[PDB]
Amino acid sequence: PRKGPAPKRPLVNDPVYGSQLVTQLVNKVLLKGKKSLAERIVYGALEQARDKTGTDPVITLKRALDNVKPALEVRSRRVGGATYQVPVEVRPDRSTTLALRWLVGYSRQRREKTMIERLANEILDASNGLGASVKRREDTHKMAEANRAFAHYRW
Amino acid sequence: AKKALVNKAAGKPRFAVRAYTRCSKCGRPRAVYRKFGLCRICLREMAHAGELPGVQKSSW
Amino acid sequence: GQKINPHGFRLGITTDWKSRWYADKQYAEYVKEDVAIRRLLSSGLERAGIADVEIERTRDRVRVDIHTARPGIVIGRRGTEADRIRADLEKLTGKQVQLNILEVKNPESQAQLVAQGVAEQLSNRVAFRRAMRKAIQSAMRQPNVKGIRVQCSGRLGGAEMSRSEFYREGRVPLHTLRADIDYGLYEAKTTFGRIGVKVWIYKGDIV
Amino acid sequence: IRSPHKYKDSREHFEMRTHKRLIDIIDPTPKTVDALMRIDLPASVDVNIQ
RNA sequence: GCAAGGCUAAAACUCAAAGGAAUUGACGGGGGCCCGCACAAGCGGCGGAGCAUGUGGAUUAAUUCGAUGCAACGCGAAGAACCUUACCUGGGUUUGACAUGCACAGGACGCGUCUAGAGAUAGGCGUUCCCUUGUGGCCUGUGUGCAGGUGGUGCAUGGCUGUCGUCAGCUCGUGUCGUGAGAUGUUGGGUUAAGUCCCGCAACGAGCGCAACCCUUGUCUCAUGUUGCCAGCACGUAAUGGUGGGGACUCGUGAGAGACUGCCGGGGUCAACUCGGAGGAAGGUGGGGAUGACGUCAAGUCAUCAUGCCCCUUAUGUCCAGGGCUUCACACAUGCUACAAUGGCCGGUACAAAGGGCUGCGAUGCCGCGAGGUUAAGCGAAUCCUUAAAAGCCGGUCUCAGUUCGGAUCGGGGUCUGCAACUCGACCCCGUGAAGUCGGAGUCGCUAGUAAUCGCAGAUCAGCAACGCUGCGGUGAAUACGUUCC
Ligand SMILES: [Mg+2]
Ligand SMILES: [Mg+2]
Ligand SMILES: [Mg+2]
Ligand SMILES: [Mg+2]
Ligand SMILES: [Mg+2]
Ligand SMILES: [Mg+2]
Ligand SMILES: [Mg+2]
Ligand SMILES: [Mg+2]
Ligand SMILES: [Mg+2]
Ligand SMILES: [Mg+2]
Ligand SMILES: [Mg+2]
Ligand SMILES: [Mg+2]
Ligand SMILES: [Mg+2]
Ligand SMILES: [Mg+2]
Ligand SMILES: [Mg+2]
Ligand SMILES: [Mg+2]
Ligand SMILES: [Mg+2]
Ligand SMILES: [Mg+2]
Ligand SMILES: [Mg+2]
Ligand SMILES: [Mg+2]
Ligand SMILES: [Mg+2]
Ligand SMILES: [Mg+2]
Ligand SMILES: [Mg+2]
Ligand SMILES: [Mg+2]
Ligand SMILES: [Mg+2]
Ligand SMILES: [Mg+2]
Ligand SMILES: [Zn+2]
Repeated sequence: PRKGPAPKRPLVNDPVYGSQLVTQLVNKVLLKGKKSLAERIVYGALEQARDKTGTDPVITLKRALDNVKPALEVRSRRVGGATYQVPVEVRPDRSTTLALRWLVGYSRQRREKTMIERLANEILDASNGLGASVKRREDTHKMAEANRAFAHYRW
Repeated sequence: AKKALVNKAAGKPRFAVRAYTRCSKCGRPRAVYRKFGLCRICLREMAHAGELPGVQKSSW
Repeated sequence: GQKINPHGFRLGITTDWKSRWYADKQYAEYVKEDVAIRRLLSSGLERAGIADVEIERTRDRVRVDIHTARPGIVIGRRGTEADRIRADLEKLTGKQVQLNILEVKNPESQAQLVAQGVAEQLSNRVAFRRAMRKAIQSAMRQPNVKGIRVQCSGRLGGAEMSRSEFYREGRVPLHTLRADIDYGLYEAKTTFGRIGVKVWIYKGDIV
Repeated sequence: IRSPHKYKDSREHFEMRTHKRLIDIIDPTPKTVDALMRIDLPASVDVNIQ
């Protein structure tokens, strides 16, 4: 806005898994106001995550996010008759947002049948550094680390 | 409207489904309410004028 | 145009309804003769200067309070027009009618009497700026008046192209709900068509 | 619609309220039931005696 | 003068101007500052499919007229089978469907039959009240003025409306400055959502706008107790607050209390005001509505009405029957349902709000697969009906396929409304099972109870092309660094 920053909304702790990271995942899965539907998908995929490791699922979730959080994004800027990308530093609570969007997004177009086994397989493949969500992490990094020459115009 | 059509709608037509309503002030064939007998236009001046009781502008 | 009616915007807050009845089923019945009484009075008694017409109806008994600036004219020679129009007001509704032609205390602090008096002068080939300043200066002489606006629009002296002119004295706060703003509209019957005369009178806030 | 022609998106809202009250269950004494209906109510008040 | 060219220097002809300084505005790919879903950051779309609806063009006997960048295009139209209807073909009519005034002659009218598609024409009949005793009303005849016209001009107009823009502006009185148009006030310093306010000054005041006053929602107090509520009494059958009854709780609706930078801390000329607290249902405009200054666009409307001119009067008036307004090589626009598994289908079960009801709402029972039929209780309604909300939840099945996705088109059989459903109504049953696998260049809305999604109601209305429009509640997000760019 013209008049400075807006207050951001607090997320209440998730009752089944006592963490605000789970309730920040259910709002990315949420479509059309189906929040009790969106929580059955997230809870159901996290129960399937411990059925393939035995480990606690939110520890697997935080290992899955740490492999897909970007550190450098590649925002665009025009100067004269040419454009380029400036590598800028991702503030941390944007990197939480931008990584939860990649896990939900790249697993909606994944090859399984239901959304529970699509979301759970993307979490397990990201907590090992294998999935397509991990692939966009280094594609975001290789794009931004190919443009260090333009890191001197940071607004 | 045309003055023949205002008198025709007042009388008793053949084939009673053939009847309809007009505005009691200007004789307009469309947008006539049944509670008032008036069109959308003649309702709007008469409500601002306070000439029909109970009706005023609503805000909520 | 752009400005709302000043009477409907303050209806139920400052000003008050003109028709005073109740009708759960006979509503369009009552409206259809409400718009027939007001045609008969406005076309035939225009020399008297009708301020307004109030119609309250109590179970087959309709009472008509008609206000005027000149109460002695419509009665005439001891009821030669008063009970005449009362006879045509019973041939209209088919019901016994109480009729009251009352008074206007000051017919210069009264819009719809100020606006009718200007358009009567506009139908006399009077210069329109001369007719508008007489109505304003006679209204600010009234005690409880804090403002008046008079607007005339039309062809304004037989000119080819139509235009609009207004004068004002005092203050006319049209956006104020607590204000007591009187309002009148009348239509001059000139030889070049029609000229609309509008009068806004401000008479203090609220009592 | 406000306009007399072609302006659909400009509108008015008129209402019509109706107030109801006094469901009183008084004693039908024959002295009272005369004086129940002697008073002149205003023109804007309806009454039923049921 | 080597040349390029320099110097001296006319006229015919043509125009009624060409100029100079300053003024107010508008504009700039000038400058400063500032705002807005303007961009960014996000979320869901549109442009592709099928259908619905409006429009262009075409067609037609007619496809009535109006709207045409934003600000025309699910607009006038809050309901085109007849009616509506203004259009076309054909059949009638002509002081007329309607109003009065003047002149000669006396019941209008009503029911019923026949003819005709109807309009009307006729065989009939009932018939003059009123003092048609003069005098009243009325009637057609007969004319006369006239009536009538959705015929023209919105660029003669009133009225009403859009729009820039709900942007923060637009002006005036007196004084002063300038020959003058004009200027000042309204500039400058801050500050505000704001020409909001403070401080300065040849300005001092004032008005219309802004804010406030009104409605709605958010908390509480007092009054209130039915048709609404059920804490504790008694009945509870049938568990249907059903009953006696209770004034506690909600609710209904009257009257009021409450929010003002009022209090605290820091900053600021001690000012305006700003940042952060405390208390409170709520905190700096608490949320939303109502509200459109001076004017712009020769904007829209002569088809709501009104009106000045102009035209028609055996017709451009008016009645009626059929037809059209619904056509279809195409093009655009606004929507709906989709392309499925965050889904389809089947069984079970939970929670709303605001509305409507007498030419009605139809509970219950009964018949039908079903739309519906029938019977009839209760109810002009906080009472009865509308009224089962749908998403949601739990269980089962399908298993990624042009399919148990989609539901167009077509075949058959029906119901209801209405004089009448062919042109051209909606709904139901059975059969049929098209395109469509997420949409090119492009483009739209949205900053919070919003977006997205889910139902319900109303107006107009016999029925309805209702997927529209105006409302109502359910579930309920993601983002906003920022001001460089559009
Ligand atoms: Mg009809
Ligand atoms: Mg110059
Ligand atoms: Mg500029
Ligand atoms: Mg906004
Ligand atoms: Mg964007
Ligand atoms: Mg399409
Ligand atoms: Mg057209
Ligand atoms: Mg629209
Ligand atoms: Mg038709
Ligand atoms: Mg115009
Ligand atoms: Mg200014
Ligand atoms: Mg100035
Ligand atoms: Mg001010
Ligand atoms: Mg205001
Ligand atoms: Mg024009
Ligand atoms: Mg036009
Ligand atoms: Mg005309
Ligand atoms: Mg016809
Ligand atoms: Mg059409
Ligand atoms: Mg299916
Ligand atoms: Mg079900
Ligand atoms: Mg059955
Ligand atoms: Mg299920
Ligand atoms: Mg195909
Ligand atoms: Mg598929
Ligand atoms: Mg209907
Ligand atoms: Zn009307």
